[PDB]
Amino acid sequence: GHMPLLSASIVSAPVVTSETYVDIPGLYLDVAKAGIRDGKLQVILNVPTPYATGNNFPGIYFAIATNQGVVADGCFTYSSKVPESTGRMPFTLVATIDVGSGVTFVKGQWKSVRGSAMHIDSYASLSAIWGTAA
Amino acid sequence: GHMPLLSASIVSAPVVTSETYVDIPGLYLDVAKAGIRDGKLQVILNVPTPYATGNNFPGIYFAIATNQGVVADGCFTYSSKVPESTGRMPFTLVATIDVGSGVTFVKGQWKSVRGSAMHIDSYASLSAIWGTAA
Amino acid sequence: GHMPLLSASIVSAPVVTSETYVDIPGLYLDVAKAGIRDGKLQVILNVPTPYATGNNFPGIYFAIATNQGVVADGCFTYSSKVPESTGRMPFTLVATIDVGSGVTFVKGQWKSVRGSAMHIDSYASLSAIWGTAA
Ligand SMILES: CC(=O)N[C@H]1[C@H](O[C@@H]2[C@@H](O)[C@H](O)O[C@H](CO)[C@@H]2O)O[C@H](CO)[C@@H](O[C@@H]2O[C@H](CO)[C@H](O)[C@H](O)[C@H]2O[C@@H]2O[C@@H](C)[C@@H](O)[C@@H](O)[C@@H]2O)[C@@H]1O[C@@H]1O[C@@H](C)[C@@H](O)[C@@H](O)[C@@H]1O
Ligand SMILES: CC(=O)N[C@H]1[C@H](O[C@@H]2[C@@H](O)[C@H](O)O[C@H](CO)[C@@H]2O)O[C@H](CO)[C@@H](O[C@@H]2O[C@H](CO)[C@H](O)[C@H](O)[C@H]2O[C@@H]2O[C@@H](C)[C@@H](O)[C@@H](O)[C@@H]2O)[C@@H]1O[C@@H]1O[C@@H](C)[C@@H](O)[C@@H](O)[C@@H]1O
Ligand SMILES: CC(=O)N[C@H]1[C@H](O[C@@H]2[C@@H](O)[C@H](O)O[C@H](CO)[C@@H]2O)O[C@H](CO)[C@@H](O[C@@H]2O[C@H](CO)[C@H](O)[C@H](O)[C@H]2O[C@@H]2O[C@@H](C)[C@@H](O)[C@@H](O)[C@@H]2O)[C@@H]1O[C@@H]1O[C@@H](C)[C@@H](O)[C@@H](O)[C@@H]1O
Repeated sequence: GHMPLLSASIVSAPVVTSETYVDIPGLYLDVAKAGIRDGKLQVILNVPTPYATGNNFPGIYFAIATNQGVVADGCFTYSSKVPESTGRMPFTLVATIDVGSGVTFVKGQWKSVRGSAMHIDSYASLSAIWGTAA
Repeated sequence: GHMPLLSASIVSAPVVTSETYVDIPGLYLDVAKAGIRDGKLQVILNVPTPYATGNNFPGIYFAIATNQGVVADGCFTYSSKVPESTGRMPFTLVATIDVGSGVTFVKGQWKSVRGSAMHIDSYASLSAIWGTAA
Repeated sequence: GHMPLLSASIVSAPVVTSETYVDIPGLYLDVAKAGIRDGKLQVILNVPTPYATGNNFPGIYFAIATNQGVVADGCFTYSSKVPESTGRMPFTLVATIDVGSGVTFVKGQWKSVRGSAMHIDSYASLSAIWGTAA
């Protein structure tokens, strides 16, 4: 384990609405367990096939979070107030975290855009590659 | 070659329809040749500018596949049955594979959503970073 | 610094139009400074929440560029000539570069699709992982 790669994957999540970032169940990396105590992690949240349902330009915010909270966030939104059929909108988020700050874990989170119901019904991943500062 | 990075890129592919996952020609990493026999690979399939044509909510499924078959898959779809003009829908898929299972290669694949013709006419990549278990 | 991870992030950029690739201010990795003189870099440009405004199927081209120019590029475009409201269209681009060619830096760049104004008003990143040839 000189060069550890962390990964977690899901294929579904209970459909929820949330005004605040809530964990995506199963997208969680236990960093402490891996013996990562310092250095840097490049974390990728990959949700390649999500959709959102709602009545007001639906979408989903996603975030990468540690113990210390959200490090990076982003969203997709549809370009129609009520899309003919809510299409799949691939989403990727990349963030680099300093593990020494007190990071024990990394997780993926999501939140509604304008009261959207959030849908994962296929593969989604959270991955991390360990490195050093330059 | 202590820390090998694998990469393959294309700029086009013959436009095809397929009911089943078929290789995207040229998105192929010969892992065995690189002397990767165990450990983990973080594989990224990046198709940043695809489009699909069809008459029924067109889209494309994409997959990361090894010798042992599809490890991860996802899709984009338009939100209109027949879009005014089929726009570019960036797509990224990330998967982590155990090389020891008998992985000699990693490839990108695609399949039609609802009989869509699949279009790559610009840069697309398949990349991999080698690591260990934690 | 045996295994260096490079990263840069922004949360906004002045809104501009450009017929040619122009730097996205702040998405810049000083590679030379990190003492990377050879080997390979896997570079990810992550713009998870952009939008474009215009009157003719708006969109944005993005590129990864070194001192030696653009190594990889891609775009998103809307599927309507004038979208009801220009939605957020997550964009990721992945490229692997040979550092020995005279690479001192890596940057993210963008260009208008059909005279689109280019909008970043939230987190965007440029990341790189160092490896060797196989
Ligand atoms: C209630 C309903 O029928 N929804 C369908 C959807 O119906 C379309 C209408 O809403 C539209 O305005 O009129 C057209 C006329 O053609 C449609 O009848 O059709 C989509 C497919 O276009 C369908 O979703 C597919 O469902 C199948 C199983 O039947 C698959 O699981 C397939 O992957 C689904 O398509 C994807 O998911 C949807 C949300 C979009 O993102 C597509 O672009 C993807 O390809 C709708 O079906 C519903 O949603 C499904 C996920 C499922 O939960 C069904 O139980 C539900 O009816
Ligand atoms: C048959 C045709 O003319 N298709 C065009 C498309 O026409 C539009 C109509 O379908 C629409 O409903 O009405 C409007 C009125 O303005 C249009 O006339 O226009 C697009 C550009 O908007 C055009 O695609 C561009 O073609 C050029 C070369 O002319 C470039 O290669 C450019 O990158 C193309 O745009 C992209 O690709 C298309 C598919 C979309 O994803 C855009 O959002 C991208 O920016 C259509 O042209 C066709 O498709 C091209 C790929 C090419 O194969 C042409 O030979 C073909 O006419
Ligand atoms: C001028 C204007 O009002 N633009 C709004 C937009 O208005 C819609 C109309 O253009 C449409 O055709 O009719 C509907 C009727 O409901 C709307 O009134 O609404 C969007 C939200 O739907 C709004 O953008 C949001 O603005 C807030 C602050 O008020 C937030 O910053 C929010 O994140 C914005 O939404 C996102 O950004 C826009 C561009 C889209 O990508 C959405 O899908 C995202 O969720 C428009 O507001 C404008 O753009 C904002 C970025 C901001 O600069 C405002 O000052 C400007 O009015």
